[PDB]
Amino acid sequence: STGSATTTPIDSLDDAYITPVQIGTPAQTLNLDFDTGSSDLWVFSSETTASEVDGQTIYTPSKSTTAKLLSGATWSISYGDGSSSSGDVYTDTVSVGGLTVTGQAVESAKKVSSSFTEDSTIDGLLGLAFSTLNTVSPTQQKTFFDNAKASLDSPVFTADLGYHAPGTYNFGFIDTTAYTGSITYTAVSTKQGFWEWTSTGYAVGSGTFKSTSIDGIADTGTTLLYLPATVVSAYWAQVSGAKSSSSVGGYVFPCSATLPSFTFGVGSARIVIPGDYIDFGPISTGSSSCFGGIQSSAGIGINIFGDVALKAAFVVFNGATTPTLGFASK
Ligand SMILES: COc1ccc([C@H](N)c2nccn2C)cc1
Repeated sequence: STGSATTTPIDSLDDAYITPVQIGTPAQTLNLDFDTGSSDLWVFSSETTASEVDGQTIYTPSKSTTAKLLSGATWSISYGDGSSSSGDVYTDTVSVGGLTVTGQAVESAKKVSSSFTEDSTIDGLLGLAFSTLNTVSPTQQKTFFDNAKASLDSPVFTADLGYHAPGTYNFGFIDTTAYTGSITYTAVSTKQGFWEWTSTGYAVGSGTFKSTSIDGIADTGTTLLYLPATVVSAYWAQVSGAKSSSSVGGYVFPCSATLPSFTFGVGSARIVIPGDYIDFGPISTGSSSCFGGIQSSAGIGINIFGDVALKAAFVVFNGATTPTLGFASK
């Protein structure tokens, strides 16, 4: 089998992407944030504290003839940005772009933190990291991809995120019309539960490529590109007036600037992030200070190839017995 679903930016900055997902019988369609950096499929629901729901579409398990309480199971997750959610668990039928999984753990939120409440466009998350990170207790649950994998034509999914435009998540096949050139594959470590890989270096604008190993994760659920402070300083030094602001929480730059591109290495191949992808707009409405899309990972503890990087590529998440990651230009 295969599935194919369009993913759409939630706002004009590409702060995140939502993909429609059918849950239950009859189907309840929720718009979920597909997140290769976590491993829980959780939704706003009829159980979510009413004051914490503000415009989201909710899953109502009592209206699904295929929903079953997973008795005794609870979940609780805290994300790198400080947001969090928790609740109980149902199993139900879940379909993405025509690909159906029966018995999928659907984690129903009883509580969500303020950042989730305040984002009316995201009805929940669909985790696509390794199932060893799933938070359900006392019986850990499998991701949608892990449950689908044996049925898929090929044990893979692909992320093709758009810049200011819709893109695509495919399951079970590589669309050879969706990228240019060849796909370069690179090794993955699953030891931390992430799609963790090592970039071979970087360049800033038209500058010379610096060969250096950068270990990080491919994370569709993180907006920005977080890299070591040395790399990030070298980037922003090429932008007149750019500076790290402790009050704002990162690098800012004059909104009047034209940003240079940023290139990262995948083996001997190179992915170029255009400068415009690195502009996240005014720090507050009407400000002439703009927020940078490349930020330091110092204090996170891991480098993160988030949407800024991944949307410059066609990315293959290869879940074969030995997982790997592929990147192509597009
Ligand atoms: C301080 O300046 C900022 C802060 C945030 C954004 C943007 N709306 C966003 N939401 C989630 C992630 N990002 C980048 C843009 C400028």
